[PDB]
Amino acid sequence: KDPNFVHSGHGGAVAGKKNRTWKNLKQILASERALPWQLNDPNYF
DNA sequence: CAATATCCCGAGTACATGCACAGGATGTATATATCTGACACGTGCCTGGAGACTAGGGAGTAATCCCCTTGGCGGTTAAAACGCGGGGGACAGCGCGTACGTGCGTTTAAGCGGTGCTAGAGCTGTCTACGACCAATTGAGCGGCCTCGGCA
Repeated sequence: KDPNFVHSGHGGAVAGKKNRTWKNLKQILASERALPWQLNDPNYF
């Protein structure tokens, strides 16, 4: 009936005290600024 | 002496208190723990002692009238007591906050290595501030010149 029930653990706060569902957008972006971008590349920031 | 008042004693009066009860949360109890700091050891400083001397101050006195102190002052209200007004006092209910419980997830503490901020260094090296002295100013009091009011 329903599409699925054995849903995967994508990243929620089961394993520790950290923020509940997932990182906020600012924290995501702080991890995107680490990548090997080059001077012509489109981006979100 | 009369009068308003405080004091005192017994009847009658709700509930307050001290108690008994169920039960729950925490104080105990044991074992373990490192580490606070106790204790022991010297380090080196100032707290103290101890002298010589001036000059600042302190103590003393003398003279005295300022200020306090007192009496007697004249003037007006806080108190006394009453009349007199409204206002502090005793019940019915709403629902809003406070509490309290749930699951909310933010941040701190800790232990990590790196490093630059600060706080003890100088004779730093001077020179603001510290006396030292001079000079200006105002004010006050004392002489001295000059119109006029009461007296011969």
